[PDB]
Amino acid sequence: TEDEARRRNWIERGWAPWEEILTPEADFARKSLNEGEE
Amino acid sequence: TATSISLGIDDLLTIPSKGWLVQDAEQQSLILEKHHHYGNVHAVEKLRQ
Repeated sequence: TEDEARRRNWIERGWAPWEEILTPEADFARKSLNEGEE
Repeated sequence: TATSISLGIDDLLTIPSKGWLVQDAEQQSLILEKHHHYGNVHAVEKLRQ
């Protein structure tokens, strides 16, 4: 499930949701591309 | 025969605005390639453009 895999990634592979400080262009790209294409 | 149509380098006429248009397309491609490297557009968007 998507609870053990996340825990496995943290413990075994050292994952952490580190903050990504994005430029306005990068912030727009992630927010707009979730809606569609044009 | 009497008119004697021919063909020289000078006769191969390009329209006056080609240099302006090619330079504009080059500029837009250059800016998009930079922002592709920054992660602002994805590879398919660069391909289409």
